[PDB]
Amino acid sequence: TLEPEGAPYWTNTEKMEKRLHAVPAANTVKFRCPAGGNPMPTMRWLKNGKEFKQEHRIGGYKVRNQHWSLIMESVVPSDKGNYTCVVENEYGSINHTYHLDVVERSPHRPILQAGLPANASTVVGGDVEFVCKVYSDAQPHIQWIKHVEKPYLKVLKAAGVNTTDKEIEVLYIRNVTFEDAGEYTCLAGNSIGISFHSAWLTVLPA
Amino acid sequence: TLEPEGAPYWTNTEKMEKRLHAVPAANTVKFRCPAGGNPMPTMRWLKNGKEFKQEHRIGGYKVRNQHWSLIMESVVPSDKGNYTCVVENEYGSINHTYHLDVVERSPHRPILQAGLPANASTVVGGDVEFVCKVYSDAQPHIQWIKHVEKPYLKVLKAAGVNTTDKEIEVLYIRNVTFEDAGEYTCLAGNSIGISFHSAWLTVLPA
Amino acid sequence: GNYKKPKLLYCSNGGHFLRILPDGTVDGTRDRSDQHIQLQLSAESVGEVYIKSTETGQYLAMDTDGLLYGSQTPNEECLFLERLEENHYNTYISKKHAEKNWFVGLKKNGSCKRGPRTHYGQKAILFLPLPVSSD
Amino acid sequence: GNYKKPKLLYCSNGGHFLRILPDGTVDGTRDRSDQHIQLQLSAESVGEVYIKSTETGQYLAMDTDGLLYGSQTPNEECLFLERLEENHYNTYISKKHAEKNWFVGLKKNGSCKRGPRTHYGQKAILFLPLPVSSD
Repeated sequence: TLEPEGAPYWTNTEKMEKRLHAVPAANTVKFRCPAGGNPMPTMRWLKNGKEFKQEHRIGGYKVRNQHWSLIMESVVPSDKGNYTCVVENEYGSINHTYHLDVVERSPHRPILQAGLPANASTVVGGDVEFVCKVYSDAQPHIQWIKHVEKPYLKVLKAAGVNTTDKEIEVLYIRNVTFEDAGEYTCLAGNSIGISFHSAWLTVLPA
Repeated sequence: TLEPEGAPYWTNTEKMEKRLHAVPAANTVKFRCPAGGNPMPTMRWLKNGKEFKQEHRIGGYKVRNQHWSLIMESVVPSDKGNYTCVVENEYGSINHTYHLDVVERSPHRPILQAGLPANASTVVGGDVEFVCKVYSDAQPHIQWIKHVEKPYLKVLKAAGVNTTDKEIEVLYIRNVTFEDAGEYTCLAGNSIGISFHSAWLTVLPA
Repeated sequence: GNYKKPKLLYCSNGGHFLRILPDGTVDGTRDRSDQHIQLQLSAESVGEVYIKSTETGQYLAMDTDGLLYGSQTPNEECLFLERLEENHYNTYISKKHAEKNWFVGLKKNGSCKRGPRTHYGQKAILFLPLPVSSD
Repeated sequence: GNYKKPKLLYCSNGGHFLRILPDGTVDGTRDRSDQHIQLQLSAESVGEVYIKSTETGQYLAMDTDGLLYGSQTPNEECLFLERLEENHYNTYISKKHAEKNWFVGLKKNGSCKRGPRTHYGQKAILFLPLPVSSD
């Protein structure tokens, strides 16, 4: 039966320990602050410490101060931030803050930086370099190949379990020979697809 | 106080008249079938008339037979279909079916069909045609232009309030003259951007 | 849904299709077989569309009090700014009263929203283009 | 989040970061400042990754009973099939036991899920790559 008057309190802490809410864009998000107290506590939401009105985002949001929750659907990058529930009655005010992280994913084949690797020229005996810079969400597997002996391709360098970023990014060719002239390619593959960029090595005499 | 035994019934019909749920992909969906009855009715969900298990979709789903609802987050095309809630106790079984429509949107500039318009050749005095086929989510504005008098562009035909698809899709040039030789372009713009494809008209003598 | 064919405008709010009735009034229905919900959109310029009912030839329009009506001719009150929010819903803002943000909107009851009473924080202004049938 | 830098693996289930503790056990923590949650992924071939802890050099591995442990060397039990579901979450399937669908998973309590007890219909197997800090 009826229980005594007092400042508000959390009735369910188990649906509230998940402080960081990280979801992909367009997903719905629900923050809970299940409260108790008598008189019946009032609930209020702040977005990055400020009054959070309905018109502050497109589509608004649904507040169920029956469920002590805030629901925002179709989450987008402009919603990222801290959400604070301020719950109070005449004897006190408690509160909690969630962190909303909206992630944007790019399910694509690896994107090689425009123009790399670049063609190179050298006198026989000189040194050259080839650079490859890759952008990828899925973990990519990168390697350097040579279109040769004319059967096709020769693997010059490849990424493995513990090879550094620095190592595979630059392909060094020391003491260039005429045999070293030809096409160099940076090959990058992920679970979505493969991309490659070629560079020609011009070897000159002198 | 306590009320009598009987077959189940809907306690709230207002949160259930929305039969068609059409949402973009990745949004969460919640279907309600708020029931009443005594004994406490049991609730069950079918997907396109079949038993709907948790492993039937990635991420599963949350059933709250406290709320008499089914919640599926991150909706994808494989979820499209009819969802039926079968609610029952010993004296009866009621039911409702929602329709889930998952929409995929393409916020892009207009995509012109590959190779159209196509170049054309004709003897002076003959007739030619130029075709343009457009793909666009946002409503596009399409028009046919000519790169001329060398100031640049001349509008040959343009879409308006009530012009048919047929009309703007094909540009007819009758009685070709040498002046008519030159570059023809189909221009399409939407609120995301503009795209264009060109065709050259070769006019010959005879 | 390519732009070409006639389409349905499904309001997120109550799940209603935008309807232009034979007597010129605008509302929303859940009935997908209703013949007054098939709309052909067209454009004179980038991002601005006319929304016309294939059944009765009337265009959607918004009067100076923010009231939606079906018009017999495409006038300045028939021009809506079409925005695609990546949120993947479309919004239609009266071009005549764009300064005041008057949105095409449908309440949960299927009755029209008036310009003045709409704003960005509502589900009433969120529409989703749907094909006439099966999808 | 480009692949290069070390990252956090955030489980959808309880909001925990995948953690490889110094004694070789695997669990999940909500503490973002914990030094055992920074993971460097690498690959020997398309779609198959090694997941290594920068703090203690151990690799994630799954034993024949579907148990997650931190291994000191990258062996066949350290190879996970990385799938990106357009649903925009990643899943990691043991390559050794791919036939049986054994997923890397974290329960709502932050303790590891065992291969056998996982399946596609769970939030426990859904991970989201997050940067070490601010995002």
